[PDB]
Amino acid sequence: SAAPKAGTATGQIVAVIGAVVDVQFDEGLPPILNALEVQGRESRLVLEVAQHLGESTVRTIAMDGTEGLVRGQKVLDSGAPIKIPVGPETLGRIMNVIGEPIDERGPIKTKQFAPIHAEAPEFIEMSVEQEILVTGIKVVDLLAPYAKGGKIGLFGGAGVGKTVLIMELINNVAKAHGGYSVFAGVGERTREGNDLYHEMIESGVINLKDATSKVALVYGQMNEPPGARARVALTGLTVAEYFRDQEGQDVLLFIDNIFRFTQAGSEVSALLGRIPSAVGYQPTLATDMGTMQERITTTKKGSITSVQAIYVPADDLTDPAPATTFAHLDATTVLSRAIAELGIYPAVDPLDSTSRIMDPNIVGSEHYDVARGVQKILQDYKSLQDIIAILGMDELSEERARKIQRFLSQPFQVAEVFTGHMGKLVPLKETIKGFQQILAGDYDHLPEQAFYMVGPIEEAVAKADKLAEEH
Amino acid sequence: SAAPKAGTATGQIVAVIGAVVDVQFDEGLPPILNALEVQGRESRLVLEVAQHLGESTVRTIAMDGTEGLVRGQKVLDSGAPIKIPVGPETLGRIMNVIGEPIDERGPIKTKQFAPIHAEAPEFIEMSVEQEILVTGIKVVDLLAPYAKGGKIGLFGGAGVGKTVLIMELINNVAKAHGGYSVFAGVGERTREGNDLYHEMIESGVINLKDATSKVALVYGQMNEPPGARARVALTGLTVAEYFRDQEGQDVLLFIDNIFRFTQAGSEVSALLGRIPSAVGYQPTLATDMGTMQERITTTKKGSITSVQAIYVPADDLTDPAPATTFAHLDATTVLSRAIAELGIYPAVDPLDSTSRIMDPNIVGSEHYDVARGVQKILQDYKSLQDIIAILGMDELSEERARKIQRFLSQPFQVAEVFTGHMGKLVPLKETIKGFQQILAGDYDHLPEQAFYMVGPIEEAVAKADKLAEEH
Amino acid sequence: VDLEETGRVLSIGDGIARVHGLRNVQAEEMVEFSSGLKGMSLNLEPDNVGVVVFGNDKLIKEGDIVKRTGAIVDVPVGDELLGRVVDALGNAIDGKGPVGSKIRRRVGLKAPGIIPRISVREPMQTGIKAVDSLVPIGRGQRELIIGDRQTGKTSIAIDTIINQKRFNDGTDEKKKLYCIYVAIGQKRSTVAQLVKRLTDADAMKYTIVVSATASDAAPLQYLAPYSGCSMGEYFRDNGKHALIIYDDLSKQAVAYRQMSLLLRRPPGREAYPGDVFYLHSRLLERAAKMNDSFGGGSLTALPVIETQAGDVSAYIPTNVISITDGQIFLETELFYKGIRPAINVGLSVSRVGSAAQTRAMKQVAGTMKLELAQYREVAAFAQFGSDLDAATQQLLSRGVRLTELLKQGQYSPMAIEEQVAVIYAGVRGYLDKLEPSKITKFESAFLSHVVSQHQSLLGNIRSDGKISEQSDAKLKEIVT
Ligand SMILES: Nc1ncnc2c1ncn2[C@@H]1O[C@H](COP(=O)(O)OP(=O)(O)OP(=O)(O)O)[C@@H](O)[C@H]1O
Ligand SMILES: Nc1ncnc2c1ncn2[C@@H]1O[C@H](COP(=O)(O)OP(=O)(O)O)[C@@H](O)[C@H]1O
Ligand SMILES: Nc1ncnc2c1ncn2[C@@H]1O[C@H](COP(=O)(O)OP(=O)(O)O)[C@@H](O)[C@H]1O
Ligand code: VO4
Ligand SMILES: [Mg+2]
Ligand SMILES: [Mg+2]
Ligand SMILES: [Mg+2]
Repeated sequence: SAAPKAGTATGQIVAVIGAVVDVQFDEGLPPILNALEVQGRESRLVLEVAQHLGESTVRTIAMDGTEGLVRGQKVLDSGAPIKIPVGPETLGRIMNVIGEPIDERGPIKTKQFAPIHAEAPEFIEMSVEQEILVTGIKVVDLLAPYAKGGKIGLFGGAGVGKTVLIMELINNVAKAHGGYSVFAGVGERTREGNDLYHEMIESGVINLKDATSKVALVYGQMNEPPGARARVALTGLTVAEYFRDQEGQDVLLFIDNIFRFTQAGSEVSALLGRIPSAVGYQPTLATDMGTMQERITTTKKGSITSVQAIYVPADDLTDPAPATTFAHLDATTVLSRAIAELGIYPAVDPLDSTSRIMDPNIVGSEHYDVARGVQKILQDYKSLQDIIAILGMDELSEERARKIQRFLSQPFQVAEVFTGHMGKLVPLKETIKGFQQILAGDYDHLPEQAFYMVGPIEEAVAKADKLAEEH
Repeated sequence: SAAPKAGTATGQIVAVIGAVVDVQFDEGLPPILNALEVQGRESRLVLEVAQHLGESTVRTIAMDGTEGLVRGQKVLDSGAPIKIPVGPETLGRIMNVIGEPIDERGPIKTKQFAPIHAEAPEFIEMSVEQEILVTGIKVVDLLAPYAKGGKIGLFGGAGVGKTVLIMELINNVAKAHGGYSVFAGVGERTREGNDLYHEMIESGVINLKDATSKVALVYGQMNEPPGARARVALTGLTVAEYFRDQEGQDVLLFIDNIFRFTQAGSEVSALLGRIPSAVGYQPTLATDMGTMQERITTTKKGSITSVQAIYVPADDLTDPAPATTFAHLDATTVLSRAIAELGIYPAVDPLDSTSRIMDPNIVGSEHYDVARGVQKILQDYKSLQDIIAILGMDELSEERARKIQRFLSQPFQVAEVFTGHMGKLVPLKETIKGFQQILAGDYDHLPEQAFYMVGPIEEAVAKADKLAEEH
Repeated sequence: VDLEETGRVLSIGDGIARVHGLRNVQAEEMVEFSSGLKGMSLNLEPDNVGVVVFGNDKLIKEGDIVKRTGAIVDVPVGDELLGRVVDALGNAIDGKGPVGSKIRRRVGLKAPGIIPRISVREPMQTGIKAVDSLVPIGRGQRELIIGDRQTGKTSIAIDTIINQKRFNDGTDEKKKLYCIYVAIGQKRSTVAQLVKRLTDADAMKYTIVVSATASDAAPLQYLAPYSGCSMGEYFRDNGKHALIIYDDLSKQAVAYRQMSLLLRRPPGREAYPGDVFYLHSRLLERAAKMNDSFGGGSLTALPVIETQAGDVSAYIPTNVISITDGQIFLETELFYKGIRPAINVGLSVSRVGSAAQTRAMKQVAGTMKLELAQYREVAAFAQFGSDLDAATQQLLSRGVRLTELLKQGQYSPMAIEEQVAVIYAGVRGYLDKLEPSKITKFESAFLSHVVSQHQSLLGNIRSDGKISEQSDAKLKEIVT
């Protein structure tokens, strides 16, 4: 409802230090998580309350710049958290971390708005039903399978193929998707958000005319404070929520880096009056990543098939950032930097790319076996490649892999801007015959890299011609 | 004597935070190290005073749980440190960190009790006499010799053979020992303490009937607070002390991990008002390990041949824990984790197992030479095993070791619960002829692992038959 | 009105209520806020108490009155709770209604001791061949199952628990086992995955499951294990036995430091509050063996741990392996290789010794695990032999073929007498020579072949309880 007590819901700013504004109310202390309105402004400045310091003083986290703020400025108490307008009337538009319209097309007329802080779905709300969903990608679809409501997680070590992949999943999946879609861009480039906008126009997805728009774009990025990157992920989630629940539909949600939800704390923690931790971080990262990701799920009212992305600071999976996250993603894909040298793209690795949907019941007995067999050969392969033989192969022991490694290196669509290679895909269709051959030995002999930047076995001989070797 | 001033030796608890209870007395401040009695209890809660904070307030370290304690509870001043009953009347019984009986056999009737904090023996009390003492073990007895009053130190990296060994030293040494024995179990499992109890019954050592008991068991372990693991080592030492001094006898003392005496501080330091150090630790670990270990020694009144154990946190000898300790132990034995793979047991390593009793005068000119020669061959062996030849042996340069490595891998008694292998031992007896041969070349040729899980050269040919190779 | 028995919040934030008043609060007695919420008093100080709040802050705020619940943090327990799922404070969540219990139990109990305990005997069947046979788990002990992401820790424990089936409705009461599954951190969907799945095998009918799933504020993910410990302690103190699984103590480690740092308790190693030991010593030390003279009851605990790329010696793991007796290491490094469970020998033990493994395994398994203790060298050499000890190949032929018998894997457990069936056949090298590959069909068919005609041979382990001179021959005839 948003209505304070019969006593002043106005406080006066008593302290400003970058992203932290301390405020002091006399007749009506505003709860933690409440959205506050800074008066005397030339724009909209909301400070999210964070602590109740005592001496009748709160502690807020700035949602935008704290420039020019002055020790005494009036701050208003809305009486409810940051609430953004939720509804179909937000589709095709671009919102920011507060619900303000940033695609410039004027007011977002909506029936209601929902708080960005909502109780996560309870135990007796969850759903065990794991119905499959195909992407037609090598490692990504086959190896570590995906699923309805299942969370995807792309672990990239900074420029290894995390965001390229997502645009791609948009390609095969988003467009052809029935039901609505969302894209919360948290942290990452504004450049991309722009293009992504116009590309979504070029391909109708976002149509500025009719009302045939299916995606909703929530943004809050890099040129902004951490209080903002802290919650843009929430907002673009509060969106997808409303669609699944109050409008019973199976939504999709695209978070471009969801751990920016944590760079955030890593930028506000200590400056909040907290004692550091792992790497400096925060004694909250666990509950943080937790409380948030436990919303982007399915339920007895609807499903949210989501796709996230998680960055690898200093290339260290040993960071409690990519790490802690793992326990949430219903399929792993740790793209390796030592893999991009090899060109292998996507850089998904034949080890750290798990799934809680890879059993013979849903993926295949045939499929999940050669998968075991592909990583098997691959494991002793990782050793042999250096161990025993010492780099140079040949040696002895003829007792395929280099082949399969080229198989799952599908260069696909979103990578056209590099070498004309296009949409290498197709939904399982002819994986059969093909990949199995490699492993048992069949058809396996074609002069090494002669089968490199392509996938289907049919192009072993449809290239042997391209590069021939005989007389 | 334990009697306070003509002014209240009662303070009232003013602060509780886990293991640290701050107390405030008005008419009689209790010195540091004094044992305090918490009133209002349903048991016995003693808080050892640690600092004199001022404002007439002390600072204690809890000897057991601080559960239910209340801000105002009366705390009594005993007027003397934690004192445990010392005497022959403690033999065959089990005490805890305060002297309370925990083997359940009722009151420990004794003539007196000694404070657990006593001035270490002075310079003009020490004794240079280093009379040898045989264990009949490979590396342990031969390589890094032991001695009367000498300290033994077993450095294990968490489950590598530190405690197994000690039960063993009990086997050959404790039983056959004339004079009394002690066993302070600090930190480690309660499971073991139990078995160790009943095993000491099965084998009479502890007899519940007559009065033919020689060992004394002091315990304070894992399920307890650090104030307790901090001092159980002290108590089980205050015991061995009384026997050596006031009862002139050469005692033995078995500490199952003596650096738990430091996990302790590592759990109470910072929470005491101190600034951290190496790994976080404490600016006292040196004096700590010091002040304590400088009691377990010999003197002009009696000797204490002790056996300790020191844990290797995170497998890092680089920890100032196993490290700092070294300077105290009269023989080293750093069991390696990369050695247990190799099965080599004990995992004592051919490098880091020193001794300040390994000179030709006491060990042997013949013995200490081939020891130099065993580790010699071993050093360039450690290199060759990888360096030059690159793993695979054979190569060139025929210019024994693998043999000797199997020699000192005596599987002995305490390791029966694994593969029936039994008490491989015998006091030097036939080391002669045997080990020397290996090194000079003699008798050295038997098909490698054909002489693995055994020691005596006599079993090279008494096994060649077991596994034969010819035609 | 009196700060004697109540108090107004001075501050709050990040779930550390610096409450005023509460002069009479005990040091740990959980308390009550105005928004009707629990929190227990952890830092009793001169001018404040610093309570740790169970659940999100929002409603907690400067002035909220706090009340006393003069009772150290205690949780519900009894038989009623059997067959249900609750949070980690007692209250149910599986929507199955209430379980109004009438026998509470505190969580700050001190482990028994030397005298109450006796000796780990009367093993407990995981049903996992590779496990039991190789690594036998005895009852009343703590077996650590470390292992990286995606490696099987929850399945194995889930099989180990599914194995008590036939027991929880048959004869020998003492030959039973109740189960307490603790979920710490996990997505509350992964938990519903198990509750439903365990319900499929009816397994939930004799199990208690508790959840501290992500949303839940750090204290809950903390207090949870100490809540499950108490669950089973009901049995370990009433003759009855139990199996508790602390799924991810590691994640509880991630979740403990949080709470302490916010009370301003100086951090030490990787923020870990120093008493990161007393964190996991205190707990495990509570699953013990009970002597007749005390009850005969038991509680076995398998603490789950997260292996960081393969390191088993990290702070917390050391902290945990340095306690527990017996640690089953699960390596992601292997798995896909087919080598599942994927147990590394040389860095994993049973510790308690052969006492767990009954005479049966003491007959067959006696060679299995240490044949592979040094074989980790030869199986790490053979790949390049040629001219050595010609016939050293036997100790080698014996790792491969067997390995394919050593790879249990399925949502189904093969009872002790079936486990005495297939593996034995190998230890006693008869299948041997034959190139592996099809071995998988032996272990599969040998049973459909056994429960179809050989219904007496298994019966000689429920009579003699070991391998017969007789059935040695009998088996030796169907194998040959
Ligand atoms: N015997 C088996 N053989 C091959 N795969 C199995 C077997 N049993 C279970 N699985 C599959 O193996 C994985 C088992 O481990 P699981 O992921 O449940 O636990 P974990 O890796 O220890 O911890 P986490 O749930 O966090 O990943 C599951 O993904 C499951 O579908
Ligand atoms: N599918 C692909 N094929 C070939 N190269 C790729 C592919 N995806 C990414 N790359 C290479 O890696 C760089 C970083 O990838 P990107 O997907 O933009 O990761 P992120 O945006 O998550 O950092 C690109 O500039 C390109 O050179
Ligand atoms: N003498 C020995 N022979 C063979 N294995 C041993 C021996 N001593 C210990 N081990 C192995 O190492 C493990 C850990 O050893 P343990 O002595 O209990 O060390 P600690 O108790 O000091 O951690 C045992 O479970 C066993 O597998
Ligand atoms: O197993 V020990 O952690 O006590 O080295
Ligand atoms: Mg990016
Ligand atoms: Mg030990
Ligand atoms: Mg799990």
